[PDB]
Amino acid sequence: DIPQPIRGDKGATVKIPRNIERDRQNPDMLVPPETDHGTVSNMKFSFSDTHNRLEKGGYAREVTVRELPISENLASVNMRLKPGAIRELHWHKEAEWAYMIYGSARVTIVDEKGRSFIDDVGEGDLWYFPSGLPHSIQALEEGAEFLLVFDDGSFSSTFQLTDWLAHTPKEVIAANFGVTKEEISNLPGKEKYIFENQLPGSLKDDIVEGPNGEVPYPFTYRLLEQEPIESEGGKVYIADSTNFKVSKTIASALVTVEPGAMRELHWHPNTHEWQYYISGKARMTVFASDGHARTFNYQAGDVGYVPFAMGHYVENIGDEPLVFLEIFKDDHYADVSLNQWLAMLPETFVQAHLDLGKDFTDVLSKEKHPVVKKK
Amino acid sequence: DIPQPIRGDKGATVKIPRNIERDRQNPDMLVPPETDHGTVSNMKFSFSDTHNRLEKGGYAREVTVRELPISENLASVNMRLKPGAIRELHWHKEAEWAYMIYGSARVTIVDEKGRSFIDDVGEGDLWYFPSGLPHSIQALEEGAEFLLVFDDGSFSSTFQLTDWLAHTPKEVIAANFGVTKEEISNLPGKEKYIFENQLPGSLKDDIVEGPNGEVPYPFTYRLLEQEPIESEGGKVYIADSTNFKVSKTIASALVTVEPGAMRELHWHPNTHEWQYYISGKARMTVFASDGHARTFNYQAGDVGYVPFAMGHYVENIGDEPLVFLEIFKDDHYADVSLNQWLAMLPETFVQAHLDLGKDFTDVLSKEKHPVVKKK
Amino acid sequence: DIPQPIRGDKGATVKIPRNIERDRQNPDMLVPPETDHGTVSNMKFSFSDTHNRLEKGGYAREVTVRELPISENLASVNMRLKPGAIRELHWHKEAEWAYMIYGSARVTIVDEKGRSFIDDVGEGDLWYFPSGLPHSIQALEEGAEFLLVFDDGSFSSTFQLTDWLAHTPKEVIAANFGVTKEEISNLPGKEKYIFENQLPGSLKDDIVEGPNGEVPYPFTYRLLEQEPIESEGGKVYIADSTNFKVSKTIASALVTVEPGAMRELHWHPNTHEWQYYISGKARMTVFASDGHARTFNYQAGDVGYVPFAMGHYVENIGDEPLVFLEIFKDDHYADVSLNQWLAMLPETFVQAHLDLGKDFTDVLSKEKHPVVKKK
Amino acid sequence: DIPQPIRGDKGATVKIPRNIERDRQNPDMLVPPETDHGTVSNMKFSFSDTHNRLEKGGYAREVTVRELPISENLASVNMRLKPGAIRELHWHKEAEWAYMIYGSARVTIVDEKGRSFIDDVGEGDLWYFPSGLPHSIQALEEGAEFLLVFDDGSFSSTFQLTDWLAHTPKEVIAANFGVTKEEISNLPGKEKYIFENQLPGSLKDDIVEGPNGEVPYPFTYRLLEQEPIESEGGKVYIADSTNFKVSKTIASALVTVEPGAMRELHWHPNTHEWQYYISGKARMTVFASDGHARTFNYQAGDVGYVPFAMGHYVENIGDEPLVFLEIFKDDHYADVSLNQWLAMLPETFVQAHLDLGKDFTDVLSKEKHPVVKKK
Amino acid sequence: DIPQPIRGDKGATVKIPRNIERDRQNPDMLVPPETDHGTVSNMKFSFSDTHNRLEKGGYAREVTVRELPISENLASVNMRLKPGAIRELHWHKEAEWAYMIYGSARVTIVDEKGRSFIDDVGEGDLWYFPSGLPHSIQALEEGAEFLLVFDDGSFSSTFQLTDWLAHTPKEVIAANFGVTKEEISNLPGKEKYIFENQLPGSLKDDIVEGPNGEVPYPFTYRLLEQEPIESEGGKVYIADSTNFKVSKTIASALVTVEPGAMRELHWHPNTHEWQYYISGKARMTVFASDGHARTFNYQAGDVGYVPFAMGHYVENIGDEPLVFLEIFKDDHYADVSLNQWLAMLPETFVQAHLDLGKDFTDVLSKEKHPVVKKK
Ligand SMILES: [Cl-]
Ligand SMILES: [Cl-]
Ligand SMILES: [Cl-]
Ligand SMILES: [Cl-]
Ligand SMILES: [Cl-]
Ligand SMILES: [Mn+2]
Ligand SMILES: [Mn+2]
Ligand SMILES: [Mn+2]
Ligand SMILES: [Mn+2]
Ligand SMILES: [Mn+2]
Ligand SMILES: [Mn+2]
Ligand SMILES: [Mn+2]
Ligand SMILES: [Mn+2]
Ligand SMILES: [Mn+2]
Ligand SMILES: [Mn+2]
Repeated sequence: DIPQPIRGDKGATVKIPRNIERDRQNPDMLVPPETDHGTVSNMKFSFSDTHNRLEKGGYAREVTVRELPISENLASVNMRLKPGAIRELHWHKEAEWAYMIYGSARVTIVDEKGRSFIDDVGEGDLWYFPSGLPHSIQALEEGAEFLLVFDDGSFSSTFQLTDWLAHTPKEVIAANFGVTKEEISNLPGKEKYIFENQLPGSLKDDIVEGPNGEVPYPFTYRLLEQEPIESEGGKVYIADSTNFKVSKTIASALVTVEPGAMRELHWHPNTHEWQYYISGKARMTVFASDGHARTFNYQAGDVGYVPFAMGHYVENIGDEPLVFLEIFKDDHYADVSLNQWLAMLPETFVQAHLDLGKDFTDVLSKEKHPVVKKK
Repeated sequence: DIPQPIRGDKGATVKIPRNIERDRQNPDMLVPPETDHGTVSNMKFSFSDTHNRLEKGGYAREVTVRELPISENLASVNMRLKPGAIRELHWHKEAEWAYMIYGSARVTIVDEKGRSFIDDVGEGDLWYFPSGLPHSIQALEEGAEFLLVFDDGSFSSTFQLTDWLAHTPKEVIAANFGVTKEEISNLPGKEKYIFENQLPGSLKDDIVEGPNGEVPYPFTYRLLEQEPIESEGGKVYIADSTNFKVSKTIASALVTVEPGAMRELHWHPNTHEWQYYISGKARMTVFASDGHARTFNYQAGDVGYVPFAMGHYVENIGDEPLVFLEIFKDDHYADVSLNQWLAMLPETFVQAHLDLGKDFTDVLSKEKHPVVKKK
Repeated sequence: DIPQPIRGDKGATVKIPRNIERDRQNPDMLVPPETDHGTVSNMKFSFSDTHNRLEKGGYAREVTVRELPISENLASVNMRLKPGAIRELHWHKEAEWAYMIYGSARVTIVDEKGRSFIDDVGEGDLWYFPSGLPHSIQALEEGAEFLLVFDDGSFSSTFQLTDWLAHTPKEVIAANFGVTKEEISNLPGKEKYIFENQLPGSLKDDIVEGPNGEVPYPFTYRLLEQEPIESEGGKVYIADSTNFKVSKTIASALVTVEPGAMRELHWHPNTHEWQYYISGKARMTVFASDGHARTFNYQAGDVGYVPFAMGHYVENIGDEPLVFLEIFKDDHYADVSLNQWLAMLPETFVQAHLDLGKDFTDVLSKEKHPVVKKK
Repeated sequence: DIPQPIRGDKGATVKIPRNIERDRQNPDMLVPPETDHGTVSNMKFSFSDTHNRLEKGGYAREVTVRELPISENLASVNMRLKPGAIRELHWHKEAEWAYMIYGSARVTIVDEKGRSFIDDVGEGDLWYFPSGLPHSIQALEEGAEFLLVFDDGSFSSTFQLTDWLAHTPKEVIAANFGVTKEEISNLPGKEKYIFENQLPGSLKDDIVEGPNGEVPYPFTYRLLEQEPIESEGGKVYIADSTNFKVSKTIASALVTVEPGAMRELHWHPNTHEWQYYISGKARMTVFASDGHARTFNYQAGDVGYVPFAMGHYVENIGDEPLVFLEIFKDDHYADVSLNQWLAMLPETFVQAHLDLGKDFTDVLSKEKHPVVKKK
Repeated sequence: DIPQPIRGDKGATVKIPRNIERDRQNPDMLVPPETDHGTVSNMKFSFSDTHNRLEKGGYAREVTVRELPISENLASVNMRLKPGAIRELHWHKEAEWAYMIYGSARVTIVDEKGRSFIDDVGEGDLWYFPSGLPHSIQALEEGAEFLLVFDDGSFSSTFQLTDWLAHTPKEVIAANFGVTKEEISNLPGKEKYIFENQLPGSLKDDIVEGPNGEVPYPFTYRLLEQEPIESEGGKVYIADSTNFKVSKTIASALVTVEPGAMRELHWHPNTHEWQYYISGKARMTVFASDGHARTFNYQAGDVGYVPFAMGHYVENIGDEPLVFLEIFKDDHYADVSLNQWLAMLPETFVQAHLDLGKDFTDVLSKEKHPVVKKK
């Protein structure tokens, strides 16, 4: 049907030409809760509203501070590789965190002591590459599609192996390696970035031994192999520097919310939250203090954000599971639950605040249930 | 059908959950021209992706620098009023320009010499209110829906008459007017902002005479009553400070592009362009120098932007007329046409640049045709 | 009498209308030391020159970067609560440090693991609440008046429990707790902030047990129960992260200077100093390098500041004890004493600098005496 | 010989490896005047210390805010073209001012009304291109070497005709001009920037007539054909918006100072001065207030700067004429002469300031002599 | 001879007056590698292009962000002291690192616990003074010349002992020490900064004992007494916080490159590199990503810079050893070698990137050789 911005005796029909498909995606923005108030920055952006860079072997598109200006500290790329296709050997200033949504890939990294790590990553697995350490990605037989998160919102360029070489004098490259200019005459004249290639062999045949030893901590993590926090309406899997040891600047949670359930009312006492919606449909109200609150809708492909310590919840508003990531630029994950907070205070003190009685304080739980199901 | 980000042997199918409706709206973003290159800021945002403020009497939603960070100098509100409904008497730091898309409204303004101007505005008419001059809007019998543009991208609050009074000591208000506190006890305790009211009478019965004379220049302009620049594929109506005399800080063009036509390749030598798409479907490539270019799609409800002097065109990609506004924070409208530029140079000099011959330079026109039709 | 800005043959009588009471408070500003020189930022502001927010149950007033722009990293609130009155359950981005000047209060805090801490605080006691951890204050039978310091100078709003709830959809609150909308219909429609309430019972009856254990470190500290550094002219009590373990971002000293005594010539090698004058009258010269120095006067109710590493002293210029706080945004307190510095160098090297002899270097002490008494 | 940083009993021999050739170029920096004092920003940079971009047809090198950070508002390019060589048709945000040091060139410009201007420029002639108006340069039979000044210090890229076309979809270019894609298949795939070409014919055969009329004001100026201000030690030729009418944002003076002469003590009351040293050797002291002053040396190829209203002089310290440009981002040239200032005051008032008598005030001149010769 | 900016069929002779001596110093800037491309900030500045502050006892000159704006985090002073001459007792906000290029000096430092450290430093030795800790330098019988590096690029003033005292009221100084105003009447009226003095006695006779114990870590380091990393073409000596324990904010390497050798292709994965060229002649290309690269020349007296993670090499282009320092604002030194990186990957994966075969991958070394010699 044709939604209208009308809530009781407020609002009016739209009389100008309009985008009905977007209005249908944003029911809580066309018709917000009457409890929303005040100016709040935009906290929502879709990867579908970005330019897609197409290459022989896949694609990449990005959501940065140039698209979502509230997110100054975190930026993201949605990258797709065809079977065997390679994301060229490269490095950058930013640390990189990744979640494998579809397929599988082989990654390489070499550290500043010349120690190498090569591993395969499947659906639900993570990687984290510390700032400036060079790495590559190669999709295996299914291809691969993954979300990358960088710990600077201004992320724009990366340093590519073949770009460096194409911009270094040939006589210097030749001197660097002890070869003649003729022996390196076939070097590419420009970057590859993403390129097609044959499927690699078995992981065990790729492992490179060297004089400098094994890396002290792995750069990949099997998130979905861990035991989640399970509550009535869903599951939360947390990876931060306490369990995924190398992941110093990114803390993460994968949240699944069943139909009829919600990520409970909470905030993060440490830093801003950046969100990616893998599947399903949500709404979230962000409470910004001083009587300011604004509700946003999200679905698969959307990036969201919750500035440091703002109150929020994430409600599944669809008939399928809602699956999303909560990402923090910090060495740990932390939340304060509204329910648990109030449960741990004297009941008459809580009653004095809320103008409610024992029938309310009796429902509070001292145990944290990150995802709750509607009764 | 199901679009895919594939262009020849580049790109791949989407393997993750996705937003198919948005992908269908953005065909030149999911599959950009092969001529696009490099990092370019986002130049596109939809009013449908904003929170709608609903009141008794209408609604308002906004696109500001908090949504579209490239647009630091210009922000916009889409406001709707029901019949008789009033946008409360108010003022702000920003100058305000307006285009009436639907219906009609009565406006009031009083200047710094105490001179008043009251007028009715219909579809295709403009207003402009200089910074800090207080004004109101009241929809007539059809109601009204209009686009407001403010000459600061950070636009967020306005000063409302009843809010000022509600935050002034009652004894001061009473002293200001020579009345008792009892005589003003019924003042509202909070702002109205938008409120329902009876239809006003005839314009002529509202005109207020005073000791200070007539305003020197009218604050409204009948844009669509002017003679447009007519070219093969469409029409352009320009209002800037040379014709709409009070409009010192906003220059504007309403452009109509027939199906199969395009706003020609051009740039603006004076300042940034802010766009609103009233109806139809477009694509535009923004050329940013140094080999950077990015293509965007637009449709009804979208805001666009073209930073100062960047090369661009606007192509109708639908079967209905494309109608949009070009807005500039300047005292005049100016463009340089690629066609006219090259037509006014020696033909062999142009040939030396383009590696093309007389058969090309023969097609160039010394006359500017802002909108061209495909052959 | 009537002070005049005259120092020997410099200065002149004031010939315009003037503020004689303020001139009397600022004798070293109306008539500075002849050793002052150059442009130095303002380092002084009075709480009496701020707006006082009055509520049922007390008041609060603040000195922020909007009042004292040199203090970009630290801001402060002077808050007063009547007996039993409650500062509403709330949180904020900033860490909070506090000094109880008058009376006593009960505080609550619940951490990110759901562990609670409830304690009573009396005169001379501190609290510290880490960023984002929710807390409350309730005055006991004497009421309470305390100084709060926040580790951001831009401090302006806090997140209040009842404000969050008033801006969350009722259906979401009901879903969050497993109750009906009817059971929460009496929730307040706006924040309380400060509110009157009955005196609480004994502390031991308020302690809440829970499944998550005791907090690892207490959030309160009995500063005046510690052994001070005692020197001839006064006492210094230091609390930083080395003794008050949770106090990671605020280091503090309470200094008492007897009449005729002075906080010695020193600087802080770690960070800026923020000052609050609890009682008495002072002057301080701030030495800013490159021959710049400016003298300021302070008395009860004043905030002062000393930018990172600037040389200074604090002289009691009255007949009662001078009592003030030195606050640092750091994990430790550190000072370098001019006396001790020179005492620890070879005497002829010091003599070569100062153009003075053994009779001077003989007075230097290798032991640090933070507060010295005039002979 | 080997200069040393020694001035009387101050300074010492250099004991580390050093750059003797640069020390010889900077005698007043290795051994400054004893009257210099305090921290002053760098006001000097050489084009020889910049990367030279070499192309088929010439070269270009630049001094921007990235080289000389004091100069935030003005940047410069030294460009050289071989005979017939073309600086490709282009535009940019910045206004452009130029001085032809060597040879001659033909310029084209087309304005926003489609009016064209084509002219030849020889040694000592200027051009000025308003922001965003497209233009080209083509060297004639001698080739050409010129200094360009842009009215933004951040100047980095320009919009090139063939770059725009190479980044526009071929179907759009074809639609724009009413030609087929096949007819434009030979368009260059990348920019030309600077390219070789045959010498053009006579100027009169290039003039393009059109329907839109003559430009109202010429874009070139014959500076050295004007009557200079002639004083005892040299000559000054001024071009600003009062005589070179289009030159709205750049005011300029070409100064020649004979051996033994100096540009007198003066300042500019309007804005910052940017300098280019065409030939000879200079020193200048910049007086920055508050007892700060620093002396710099300049020679051919150097850029200098004098921030707004700072006191200065320019002394010829060589045996050939010193020739330099003074450039201002303003609509006029203005200076205050120290001599003329004091000459226009009562002599006893001047004597009271300087502690000198009639024998000094008797030498002052009420007439301004910008360049004075040593007696 | 007379160099010209000509590379094959690109470039042209210089036709304007020019700086031939600087052009001869910058052969790779007048004629860059054809592989250079795009806008890159200036990464080079000479101490010879700075004002030299001359005093009785020596000199000091500086390169700060005001000279080299890319270097926002690090600034440097070249200071020279005559025999016995003293750099006055002082402190500052910035941490200070030093390298003794010529001669020897005695340093003093007293920490925040009143512990003193006095030591002699010779050629090749370092010091590091933590922020705000007061210190002095006194040259011994050879005099001294050293490079100081400060961990803020805005470095401008320091706090001097005698300046502090000259700007403190005499009555306060007298009260601080328990002396009369008459006993301190001979204090200097202004700073000394650098001053002549008799040679000190033996180090052992200067050591000051005190009640507070020995400093836990020494403030000097004998860099050239350590075992260097020795490779075919040179030597690298590293001092960071892992070996020079107090040096928390500065990591450093002294690199020696024999004629015909080069510091290999590498980057730093942690932070920006600041360079000082002690002796010899170099070129370096900085690779900035996205196809941007620019080559710079350096010789004795030059400061260089390499922004975080940019690719680079340093080639000796002279007939003597090239000796330079690499400085980082970090707690450790780290590099990634291009050679070692590729050696630690599967050979066919490397071949797939570079379009080269086994004859290339066979030359790669798993061991890092920071300095390589040409074959
Ligand atoms: Cl990437
Ligand atoms: Cl409005
Ligand atoms: Cl508060
Ligand atoms: Cl150019
Ligand atoms: Cl120094
Ligand atoms: Mn990466
Ligand atoms: Mn969350
Ligand atoms: Mn308005
Ligand atoms: Mn346009
Ligand atoms: Mn608080
Ligand atoms: Mn202090
Ligand atoms: Mn140009
Ligand atoms: Mn001048
Ligand atoms: Mn120092
Ligand atoms: Mn390096």
